[PDB]
Amino acid sequence: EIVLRGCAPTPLAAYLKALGVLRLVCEQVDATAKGWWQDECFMLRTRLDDNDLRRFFIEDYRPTPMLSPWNGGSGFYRKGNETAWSTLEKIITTQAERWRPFRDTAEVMADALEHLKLTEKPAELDKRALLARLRATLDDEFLPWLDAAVLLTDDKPDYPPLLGTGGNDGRLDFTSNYMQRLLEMGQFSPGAAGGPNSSTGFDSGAQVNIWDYVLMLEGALLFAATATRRLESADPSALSYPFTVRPSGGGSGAVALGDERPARAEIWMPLWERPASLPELRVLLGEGRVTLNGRLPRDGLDFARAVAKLGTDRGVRAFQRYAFMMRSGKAYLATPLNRFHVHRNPKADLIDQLERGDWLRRFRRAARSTHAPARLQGLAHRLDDALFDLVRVADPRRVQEVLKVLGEVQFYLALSPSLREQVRPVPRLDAHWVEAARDDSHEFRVAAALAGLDDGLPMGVHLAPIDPVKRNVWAPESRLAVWGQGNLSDNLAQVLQRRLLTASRTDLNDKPLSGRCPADEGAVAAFLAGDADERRIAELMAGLACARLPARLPLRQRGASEASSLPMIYALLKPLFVPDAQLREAAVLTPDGCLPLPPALPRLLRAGPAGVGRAVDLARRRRRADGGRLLAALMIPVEIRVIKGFIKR
Repeated sequence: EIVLRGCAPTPLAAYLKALGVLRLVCEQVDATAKGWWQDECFMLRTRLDDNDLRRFFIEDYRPTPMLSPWNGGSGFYRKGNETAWSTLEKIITTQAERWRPFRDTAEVMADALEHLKLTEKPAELDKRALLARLRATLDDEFLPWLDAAVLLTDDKPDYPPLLGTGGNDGRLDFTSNYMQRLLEMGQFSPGAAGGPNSSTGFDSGAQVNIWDYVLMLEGALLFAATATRRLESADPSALSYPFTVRPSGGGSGAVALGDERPARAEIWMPLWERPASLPELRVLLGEGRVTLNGRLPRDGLDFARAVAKLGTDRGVRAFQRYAFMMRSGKAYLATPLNRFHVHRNPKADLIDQLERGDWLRRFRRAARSTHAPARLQGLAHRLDDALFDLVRVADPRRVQEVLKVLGEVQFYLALSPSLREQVRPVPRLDAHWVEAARDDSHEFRVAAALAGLDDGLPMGVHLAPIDPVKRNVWAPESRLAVWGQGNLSDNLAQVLQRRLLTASRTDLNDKPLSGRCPADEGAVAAFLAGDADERRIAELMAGLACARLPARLPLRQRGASEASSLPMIYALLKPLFVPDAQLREAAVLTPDGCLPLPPALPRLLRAGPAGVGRAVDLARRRRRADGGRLLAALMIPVEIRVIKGFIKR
């Protein structure tokens, strides 16, 4: 038994790579070999060893002739570029035994395309005709790629999501890249080329592990021809692979609603407990029958509920959920998702407001109405998914998802008078939706700066019973919970004192006060000027401290507060507080070696205008070597350029 530790169940590329390895090993001589998940890895049972497997792939492995005239992938297309032609010519000018299938397939597809007699490209009806001809002229080893990439249908074509627009993205195809990688030996992987989700420091010329890509495309072929329509209702309607439903952003976290709304599809990949041979996997991945029962599982939540019911059969231990998300652009990425569960939740109480006047029920009751096309039913399904996700995970982006689906529903209903008649006027909801919903004002930036501390300890350990190890759970004990109520300055002062005490007891000389969702000089000025809303800042900070912090929300900022109303005393005192690392980076004359804030300074600041004068005298004396709001402002995290600006002044 071989452990393919280069493969973990994620990303989707790795799962497909495992399937491709198993498929190739089985098909080519080792038919009854078996392949199952274990140890965060794929397991293979075969009479190949590691060395036999490597020799197989290096010296004998015939790749599947992935060539697609149904898109720009046969090697013969009007719109294209030179490298692809050079590649295809080199492959056609082969006579190697390993390349024979590619030559035959390319010749056949060229002949079919010529038989189309095109100007530049064929149309949808012509696409179906071309697919039929290719099916009638290809051979056994090619047809799995045809079945995976494209469909033959009664009324209109539709493109399976796993391979984009039919093995194609935009106006170009995966087959040319596949060929180029082979000779060296779009939508492919977020682990290599994902949207901004992790710490920075990477660059490449659109590079990918070539074996990963090849084996991924090889494994994608196990998704078979039984991707039929849901014979439901009475007009042309849903087509999909097995295990396919649209995605919901429960547990997504490092994802934005601008990508959820256009999400192409969601696919649930089974994981299983014992070695499984290829034909059983073909049955499993061909049927994947989660499509039934008149209120169809259009989206992921119904799939999850079926899993909970064991409606998705046992033997499959788990499903790895993947969402094809549009990364605010022209491309879709197969984003993996981590797992959360239905349980008690304070933000879930928000949903009760939607139950006022029974609105939600009425809306749901209206959704089936077929005079509203499948769109209304799909929106109702999406709303149910978003609400269940809100119950599962208390996160501002889930609240935003619910609000966005509600807005889309409202727009759709506004376009339909008959539907407008069927639901009574909406009940009043409470302001807590908004406060949990998106915020990004000066209040929000100050709150996120205060909440987004990253010296190990999150701000939660002060505002709530929290510990850094479990940031969205009933966590272990980090005992700094000294927060309070009402106006924000006193509670921030208490947090500063407790952080200084914790630093002294840990003996952290550099105060743990660095934050990485910072405010700005304008936000700090608005706070200091006496005009910003303190209470909303406090509530937003408490909310933001609740969970594992996401990559970042869509930031949409606002202008600074300044009209001859921004003091210098803040600049005089700030260098005494800033994390020493940062300060040392900062020009300030003050020492570099780290420091627990000069002993008496916070108390003097809290002692009022006379106390502020004493604090200024003390700061002057140390640098040679009104209060409360000023202290709270001094706590706010901001970046080094502001400190440089201060020093210049």
